[PDB]
Amino acid sequence: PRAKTGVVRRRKHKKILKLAKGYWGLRSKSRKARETLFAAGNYAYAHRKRRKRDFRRLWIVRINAACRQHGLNYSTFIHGLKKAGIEVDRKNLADLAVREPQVFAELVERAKAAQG
Amino acid sequence: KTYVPKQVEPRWVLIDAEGKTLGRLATKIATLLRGKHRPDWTPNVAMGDFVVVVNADKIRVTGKKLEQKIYTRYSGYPGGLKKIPLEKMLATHPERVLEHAVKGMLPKGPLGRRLFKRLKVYAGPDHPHQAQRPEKL
Amino acid sequence: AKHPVPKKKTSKARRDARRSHHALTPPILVPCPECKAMKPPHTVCPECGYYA
Amino acid sequence: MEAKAIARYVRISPRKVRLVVDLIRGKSLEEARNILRYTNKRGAYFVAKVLESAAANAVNNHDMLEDRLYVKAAYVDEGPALKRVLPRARGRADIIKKRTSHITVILGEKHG
Amino acid sequence: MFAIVKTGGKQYRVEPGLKLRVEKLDAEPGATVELPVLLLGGEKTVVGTPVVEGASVVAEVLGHGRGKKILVSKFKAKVQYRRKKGHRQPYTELLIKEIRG
RNA sequence: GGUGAAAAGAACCCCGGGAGGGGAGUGAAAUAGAGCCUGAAACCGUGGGCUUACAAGCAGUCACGGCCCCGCAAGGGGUUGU
RNA sequence: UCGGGGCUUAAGCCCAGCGCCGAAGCUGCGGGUCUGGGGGAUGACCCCAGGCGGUAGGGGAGCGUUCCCGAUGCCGAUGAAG
Ligand SMILES: [Mg+2]
Ligand SMILES: [Mg+2]
Ligand SMILES: [Mg+2]
Ligand SMILES: [Mg+2]
Ligand SMILES: [Mg+2]
Ligand SMILES: [Mg+2]
Ligand SMILES: [Mg+2]
Ligand SMILES: [Mg+2]
Ligand SMILES: [Mg+2]
Ligand SMILES: [Mg+2]
Ligand SMILES: [Mg+2]
Ligand SMILES: [Mg+2]
Ligand SMILES: [Mg+2]
Ligand SMILES: [Mg+2]
Ligand SMILES: [Mg+2]
Ligand SMILES: [Mg+2]
Ligand SMILES: [Mg+2]
Ligand SMILES: [Mg+2]
Ligand SMILES: [Mg+2]
Ligand SMILES: [Mg+2]
Ligand SMILES: [Mg+2]
Ligand SMILES: [Mg+2]
Ligand SMILES: [Mg+2]
Ligand SMILES: [Mg+2]
Ligand SMILES: [Mg+2]
Ligand SMILES: [Mg+2]
Ligand SMILES: [Mg+2]
Ligand SMILES: [Mg+2]
Repeated sequence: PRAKTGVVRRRKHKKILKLAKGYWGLRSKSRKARETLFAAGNYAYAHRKRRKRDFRRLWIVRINAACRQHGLNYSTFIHGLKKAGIEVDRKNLADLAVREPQVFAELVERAKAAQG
Repeated sequence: KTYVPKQVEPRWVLIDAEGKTLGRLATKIATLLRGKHRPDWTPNVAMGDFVVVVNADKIRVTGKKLEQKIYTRYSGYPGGLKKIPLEKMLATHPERVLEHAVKGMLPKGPLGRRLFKRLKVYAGPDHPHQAQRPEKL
Repeated sequence: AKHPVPKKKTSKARRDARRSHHALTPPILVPCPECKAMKPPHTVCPECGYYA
Repeated sequence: MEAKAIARYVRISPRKVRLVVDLIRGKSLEEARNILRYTNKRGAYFVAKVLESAAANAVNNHDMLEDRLYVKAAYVDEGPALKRVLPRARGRADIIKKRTSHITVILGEKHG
Repeated sequence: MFAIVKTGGKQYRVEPGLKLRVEKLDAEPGATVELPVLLLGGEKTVVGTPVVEGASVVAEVLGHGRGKKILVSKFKAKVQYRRKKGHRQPYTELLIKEIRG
């Protein structure tokens, strides 16, 4: 009994050419395809771990940029808040600052006060 | 999902350079250029103020700089070296010394350069008065 | 087959691009005094002949 | 309504007719005939011929009105090439692809 | 009115009535968990200590589910090592009912 | 190596020197039309959508945004500016 | 050319201090799998703790291809394979 290749490999190829859709020129036609997808994989997994630090950052700038209007460092604003005992500002949600600034401004004296 | 700015009108500014340590001055002018004192900051976007500087020619600079500090400008050719000392700069077109140092603190991309275009410099004052101008410091 | 040779297959892009100045422009035709016929200017053209 | 015409297996090279076809894409039929006529290229004498018949059917086959038909679309496709050998210096031998075309024009009545 | 509830590792601004998905919960197919975790309010609830004391927010487990699968795949070169993995993260769905702090 | 069940192998008209086509006709089917079942891939083309002429590139990835498309919306798809 | 811009009671050097930033480390929430402990007389499934970078290589469980029994069967023109 001889098992010719038949469908099998054609199918495994297609599978990838699919993933490789929209890639530049030849990378969407082959095994340059695969090589490309290979790296793509690693890039995302790596970038998914980055997307964290990505925002952490974006947020901070946003805050530091805010509480500098009330005259101070993210470096101390954040400090007060630790003293202030408030876990509230998960940096994510100090996008208060952008909308509903009152609560921020409040949050400010709050740590200002918390300071000394 | 984090907030995201929509289109906005660009705030302008005006600065007086006289007495300012050139670099220390550039730094701010930079941080203004990126919409980075605003709290709704956005990297990919370019909503920076429109910093306008005047009395550039007067920029203080510490140490022996004027004499000592050299400006390299490499033309394309054999021995295109071209070293220009800090004084000759101010002495002839001086706006540069400031320009030539914000461009420096601006990031590198197309955006960086979009920004370098917001910044407008004269030694004067007498900048094209237009509207905004909220002096700063 | 020898000394200088192409280092990489030029790409579909790069190829087609070089080709950008390849397109031809249509002839220059003008109606004649005689017929409603179409002529390249400054010619004579059959089925129409000419005077003088 | 379209009036198709295809002449296939023509012994001119694709890359080479494409040029002429490109000359008349979306032109008035009366216009084309004139262009194809005074264009300097072996290419036309084919695209002509195939264009001319495109019109014929348009007319003796679809009532369509000559005086108002235009080259809606036209194109040319590569048909199978004639490989020939070519004894080349120092013994090595090369093979020449004498390529081949399927020229196609399709007319439409203008408007209303 | 604003209120920042902290459910499942992470915290969310929350409104009178809005749908929001969160780190999976043990709740019924359609019951009511109160997010006893709450911080802030539409008028400075202000969370002096970590948690706000006499406060909370009601929500309805709309119905658990799972998400569009991700392809976590790894590849080290020169070294014949490739690893492809499917991983759809599960996510329980919330209709926010009572803002009532 | 392989039209189709059967040659029923396309009369006849039309453009063309022919080739080849367009109609007409046969057939269940003719993108089954004669190296004609199926007809993948590379490769060439035509039309459409998004995109691109101050810009630096293992060509992807992460994010936001604009446009186009499927859905009542929540959503998704395509594209790619930064 | 100190990565660069730029820096001079500093953005340098020494001494002391409080902050904050900062990895795929540690935490939190969710989920895999395997090993161990337990419930359970039991199988079952559930809970708790822990291990889970990897080339040469050892070990385990699977997926698909052709063929044979299951076929004098079953699906198939209301459409098999591809
Ligand atoms: Mg094989
Ligand atoms: Mg793309
Ligand atoms: Mg192309
Ligand atoms: Mg010779
Ligand atoms: Mg010989
Ligand atoms: Mg490598
Ligand atoms: Mg016969
Ligand atoms: Mg016929
Ligand atoms: Mg007759
Ligand atoms: Mg003859
Ligand atoms: Mg014949
Ligand atoms: Mg059929
Ligand atoms: Mg077919
Ligand atoms: Mg034939
Ligand atoms: Mg043939
Ligand atoms: Mg095909
Ligand atoms: Mg479209
Ligand atoms: Mg441009
Ligand atoms: Mg679209
Ligand atoms: Mg960890
Ligand atoms: Mg865990
Ligand atoms: Mg289980
Ligand atoms: Mg574990
Ligand atoms: Mg480990
Ligand atoms: Mg391992
Ligand atoms: Mg180990
Ligand atoms: Mg066999
Ligand atoms: Mg069917």
